[PDB]
Amino acid sequence: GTGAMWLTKLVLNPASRAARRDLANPYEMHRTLSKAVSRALEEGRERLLWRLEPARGLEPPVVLVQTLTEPDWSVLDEGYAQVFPPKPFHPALKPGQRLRFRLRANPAKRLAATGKRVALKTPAEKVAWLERRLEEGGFRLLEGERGPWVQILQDTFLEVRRKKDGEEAGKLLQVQAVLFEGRLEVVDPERALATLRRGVGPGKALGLGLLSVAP
RNA sequence: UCCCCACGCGUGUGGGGAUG
Repeated sequence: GTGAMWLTKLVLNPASRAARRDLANPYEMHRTLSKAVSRALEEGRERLLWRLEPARGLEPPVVLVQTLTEPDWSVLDEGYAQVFPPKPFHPALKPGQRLRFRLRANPAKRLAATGKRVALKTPAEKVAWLERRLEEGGFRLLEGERGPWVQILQDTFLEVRRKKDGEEAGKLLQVQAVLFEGRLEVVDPERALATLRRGVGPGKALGLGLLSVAP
């Protein structure tokens, strides 16, 4: 019960306009990153996930990219990013294992009244959403004295211009992006692996949903 | 929360959102 996927670390170059474009617009980032696994996506063998990492200093922006298939970063423009070699990742997941995690996700609900997806409003609801999704996904958010072992380090409403070739009007993608960090435990290694590989919650094409775990 | 899909228990649930 090991599992496999590929992780790539990209260190983006603020001097590059293409990098700045993608850092500011998760949908454009989606378009850039997709090229690295273009044929796998078309063959229906791929689920690309990524996260723009929180910066804690003046360091350059770091983007973590997970793919099910081996990525080809030769597609990146010269100067766009420094690319660390994609590396096969075999997550160690066994029942009861405690792990630190980071997840930028879209805690949302589809309103009965409007049929539309909207953001859950309060921190309590965002945390409950995470607890629910983690448990359904074979993990479990740790609960220590002082509450759930999670912190919400960022909570922002994204309004992102979206445009595909052949489309006359460019739509506006609007999604709430919540950055969670904390501690969880593995419950069911197989379901937990599927959750790492498939991602958690909406907006996966927009740099949300990548559950990253580590001892 | 702008669009699309799946659905028989949820604040409706889940999935999708390149070919510049």
